[PDB]
Amino acid sequence: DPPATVYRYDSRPPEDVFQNGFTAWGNNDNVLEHLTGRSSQVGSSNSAFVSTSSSRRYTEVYLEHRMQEAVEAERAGRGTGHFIGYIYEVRADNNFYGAASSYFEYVDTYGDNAGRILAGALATYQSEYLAHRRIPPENIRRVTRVYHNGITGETTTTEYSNARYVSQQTRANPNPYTS
Ligand SMILES: CN(C)CC(=O)Nc1ccc2[nH]c(=O)c3ccccc3c2c1
Repeated sequence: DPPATVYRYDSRPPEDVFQNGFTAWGNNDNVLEHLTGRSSQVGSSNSAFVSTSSSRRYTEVYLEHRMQEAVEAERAGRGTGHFIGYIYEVRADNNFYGAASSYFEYVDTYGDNAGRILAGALATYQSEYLAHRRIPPENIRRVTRVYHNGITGETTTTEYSNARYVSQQTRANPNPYTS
């Protein structure tokens, strides 16, 4: 039963995301390259997928890693220590494809003699959903803004809804992504 709702941590604020949605980095729709990172590398940032998770908690884990990175950067003199991260709640539709399922389909076709995802990561990927090319702003319901002052340790959480959100009865695609 594919999720009707997924979540995405992003550093981009709602003035950007609620107007533009999320857009992928390039036109490379190779699922294995997205999941392993080949299509996310500097000099190689061309994936056609926008990642989301059906687990809000997992997006909070992502946010909290980035928060700690900002705290550590300030301690080292490479940042202000003022971190802002955002968790977006997104309506999934047939343009959203399960990562684990898409991986298994990729392997069934091309094998794994070379590119192989470890079991621990693949288990996380059961909750990862890949939106092809973009997530329109009409799919984005609301945002949670998390501010953290690295120097004082103080945090706030604030909520805003997206006026452009369009309600529809959709859920993620039940099938793997195929190129
Ligand atoms: C590290 N950058 C080159 C790429 C990047 O920032 N990716 C990115 C950026 C934001 C992301 N946000 C998520 O919620 C998420 C959830 C599951 C898997 C990945 C993500 C996610 C990934």
